[PDB]
Amino acid sequence: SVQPWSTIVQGPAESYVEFVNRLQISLADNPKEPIIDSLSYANANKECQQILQGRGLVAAPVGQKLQACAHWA
Repeated sequence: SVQPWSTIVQGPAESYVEFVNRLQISLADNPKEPIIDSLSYANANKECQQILQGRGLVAAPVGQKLQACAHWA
């Protein structure tokens, strides 16, 4: 019905790094870059999506997204 990584959603209290890590595990187990770069925005929680929208990093590589959300607690 759904691809396995599609259900990897950042928890309300889960850090952005840990969410990205979970997503990287799901993908490694089941081209990774275009999928991590899209889902690391779409599957992120309201709070972290709001950071990426405001800084204009929606389309940025995951590394830059990680750097931007590193201080979200």
